[PDB]
Amino acid sequence: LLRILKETEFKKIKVLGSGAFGTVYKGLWIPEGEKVKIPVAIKELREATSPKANKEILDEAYVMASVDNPHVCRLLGICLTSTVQLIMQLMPFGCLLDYVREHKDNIGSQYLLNWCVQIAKGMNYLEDRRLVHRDLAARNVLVKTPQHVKITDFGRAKLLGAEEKEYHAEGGKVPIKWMALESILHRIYTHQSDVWSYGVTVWELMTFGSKPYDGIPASEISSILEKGERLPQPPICTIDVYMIMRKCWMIDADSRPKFRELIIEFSKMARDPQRYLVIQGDERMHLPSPTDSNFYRALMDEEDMDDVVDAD
Ligand SMILES: CC(C)c1cnc(N2CC(CS(C)(=O)=O)C2)c2cnc(Nc3ccnc(N4CC[C@@H](O)[C@@](C)(F)C4)n3)cc12
Repeated sequence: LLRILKETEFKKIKVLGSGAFGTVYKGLWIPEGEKVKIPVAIKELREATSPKANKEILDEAYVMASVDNPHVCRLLGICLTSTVQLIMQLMPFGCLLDYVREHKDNIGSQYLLNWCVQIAKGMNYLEDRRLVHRDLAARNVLVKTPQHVKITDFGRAKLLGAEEKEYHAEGGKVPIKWMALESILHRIYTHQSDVWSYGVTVWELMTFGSKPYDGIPASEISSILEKGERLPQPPICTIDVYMIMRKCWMIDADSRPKFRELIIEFSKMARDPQRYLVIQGDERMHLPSPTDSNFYRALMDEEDMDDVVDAD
């Protein structure tokens, strides 16, 4: 399932991102001289020689290769040299968090609630595969087209044994502001801690990209959760939507909704989106259609491919 490829059959055209994760490139698969040039995303390990960093990207690659679903990102391939490179699908509109921030004045209720369904469907798929993501957040949801998003970033994902309910984590830097209380306090992750993370993710979307608990330092979060403080109701949210969010943040993990329930409830809501999200000018808001998206690709591909001509 892990397809080990030759690095030399890949051309890096653009740096799409660089950070803790390393570097992500827009790249071309060119296996036969000039005949086929297929766009991929390439994530490259920076700390080539780090035993820990090598463990993290090889665990990521292992989990990401095991997943076949329309709302999750699969690993196409891996290159092993002095470093590791994950070959992944190019997602032309990048991550959903940057997207909702950049396109807020054109995002309608129908797109917001569809994303909620799509992320729940994907999380439900991962649950059925016995995967606890442990890092669900709007930054870890990528946009193939405005109408089609996929969960990614399996760097923290853990595969549970059959009928095993929880994963007990060691020490490490953890995304406190997206974690269930039991995860913060006791390092316990389940499908239900993923449901807490999903609640924060919906909250990120409904606020067009607000940072959770803005200003409050991570160290104060377990304390505010214990006092019953949760993320505020986003202005566009009717109480029915904010109630699903609040249910995802109940102290008792088993009282939190199930991804399969969240699919049924967000789906219901997406059939009458303007009843459940109140957005000004919702009726006259437009985003690139799937065909307009294929165009945008072709436009950007053209200018990128022209920059490879006035270079190399
Ligand atoms: C930084 C990542 C999330 C990223 C950013 N921007 C992209 N763009 C494509 C567009 C320019 S274009 C194509 O129109 O010329 C801006 C990204 C495109 N595709 C991806 N692909 C994937 C596919 C699957 N998984 C990941 N990951 C998961 C692991 C993380 O560490 C990650 C940062 F590598 C993203 N990335 C990412 C784009």
